[PDB]
Amino acid sequence: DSSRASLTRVHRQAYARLYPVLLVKQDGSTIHIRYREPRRMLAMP
Amino acid sequence: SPWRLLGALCLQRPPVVSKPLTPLQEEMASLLQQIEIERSLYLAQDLEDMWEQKFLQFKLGARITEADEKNDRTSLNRKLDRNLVLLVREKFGDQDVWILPQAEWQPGETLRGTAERTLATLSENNMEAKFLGNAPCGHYTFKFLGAKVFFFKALLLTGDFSQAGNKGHHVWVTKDELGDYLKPKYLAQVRRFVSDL
Amino acid sequence: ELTFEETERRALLLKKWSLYKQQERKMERDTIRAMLEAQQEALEELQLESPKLHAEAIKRDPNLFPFEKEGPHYTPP
Amino acid sequence: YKTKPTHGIGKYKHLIKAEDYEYGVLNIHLTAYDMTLAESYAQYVHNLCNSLSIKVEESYAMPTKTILTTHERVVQISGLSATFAEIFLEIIQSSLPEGVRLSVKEHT
RNA sequence: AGAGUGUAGCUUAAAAGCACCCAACUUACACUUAGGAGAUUCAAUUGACGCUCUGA
Repeated sequence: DSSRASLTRVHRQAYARLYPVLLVKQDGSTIHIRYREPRRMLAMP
Repeated sequence: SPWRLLGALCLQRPPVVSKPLTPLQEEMASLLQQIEIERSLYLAQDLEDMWEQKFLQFKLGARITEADEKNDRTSLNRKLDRNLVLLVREKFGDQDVWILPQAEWQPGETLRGTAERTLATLSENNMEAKFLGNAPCGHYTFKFLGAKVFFFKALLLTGDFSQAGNKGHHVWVTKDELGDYLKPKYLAQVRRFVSDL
Repeated sequence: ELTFEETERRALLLKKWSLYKQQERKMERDTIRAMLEAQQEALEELQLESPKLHAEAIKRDPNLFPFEKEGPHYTPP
Repeated sequence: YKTKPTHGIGKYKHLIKAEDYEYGVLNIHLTAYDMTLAESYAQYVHNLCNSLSIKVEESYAMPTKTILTTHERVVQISGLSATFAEIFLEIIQSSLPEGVRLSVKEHT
C-alpha cells in the first residue's frame, strides 16, 4: 500500500501551478515531482 | 522432556516499485488536478516541444519485469509491486514438505544469532539483511518428543544473491502461492503475520 | 462556474472514496491486530518453553538508532 | 468540609498532570521532493501514532535548503514496546508511498 | 472427535451509544462544521452455519 497518501494535495492558498515532472537523480529512478514548467524528464549530472 | 529446538526466518524483500494506481485513484487524481487549477494563483511552445521530445527520446524503465519470465521463481526480481518472501523446499527423513527456511539452534546461541546464521546458512550468498527486534512473528509447534518452530522477521536492504541457479528450490512467494505451496495449517497461516498489504 | 451533473459526480466520488479508504483502514487494522496477537502468543509460548529467553526477548537492538531504508521507485537500477 | 465525608469531592488538580525496556526520544525525518507528499506522509504517520496511542510531541519542519528544493518534516515519538516498535517501523517501511526518506534519528 | 459458544471494533444497548474515516480550520494534532459505511449466521427456548480451545 504505497499509494494511500500519494493522491494528496497542497493545503495552502498562495501558490502557482504545479506539474508532474519525472525526475532521475543519478541512476535512472524516475519519480513524479510537483515541479513548475513541466519538463517530463530530469537528470542531475 | 526431549525438545527439538528449531528456529526460522520469514525474510521480507520490500517492493522496489510502488503499486500502480487503480482507476479509482486516477479519477481522484483528475479531481485533485482540476481543483488545483481552480484554486491556484497565477516562445514557450519551443521549450515545450524540446522538453516533450526529451521525454520521448529516453524510454522509461518498465515497472513490471514479470510478464516476460513466467517461470523465474528463483529470481530475486519475480515481483516488484509487492513484497516477496523466501521459501525453500526441504526433505526430512520422515517428511517432505515445502517449508519456510528453518534452522537448528542451541541454548548457547540466542535467537538473534540463530537468525543471523540462517541469513547465510542456506543461501550461501552475501545478502544484506536487517533485524528489527528479538520479538518473533509466528510460532508453530508440531510433534511426532516435543518441538517448536519460531518464524522470525527480517528485511532485505541489499542482496548479492550469487549463483542464482542454486541447487535448492528457493521460490519467492508474495501472498498467493503461500497456500498453494504450504498445505498444512501449521504452515498455511504464515499470511497472518506476513504483510499482505 | 460548475454544473449540477459534475457536482453530483464529485459527491459520488467522495462517497466511493470514503468507502474505499474505509475498507483500506479496516484491512490495515485487521493485519495490525492479527500480527500483534500472533507476536503476543509467540512471546507467551517462548516464556512457557524457555524461562531464560523471554528476559532477553524484550531487549532492543542498539543498531536501529541510525536506521536507514529507501522507499519504492518506478525504474529499478 | 474537612470533617464531612464529602471532603475533597471538588479537588481536580490531581487529575491534571500540569508538568520494562523502552526507547528514548525518536525523531523521524521526512525529506521529500514534494511538499504535498511530505505533508501527506506526516499526516498519515501522525494518524497511525495517535491511533496506536504513541506520545507525539512535535511535528515541525526544518528550513528549506537549495542546491530544486526538498521539503523536510519531523515527527517526534516517545514510548515503545518490544513488539510494538517492531510493528510500528515495519508498517512505516511497508507504507512508504514513493521515493521518501525516513529516519529514526534522535534528538541533538 | 469433544467443550465454549455467536449484535458492524467494544458494550450484565434493546436494532442504540461509543468507537472509525475523508472534506474544510489547522505545520501537524486536537476541537468544531459538513458528510460516509456499517451488524443480531440459517431453520423451528431448541437444532444445524462460522470462530476459539482441548487431540490425533
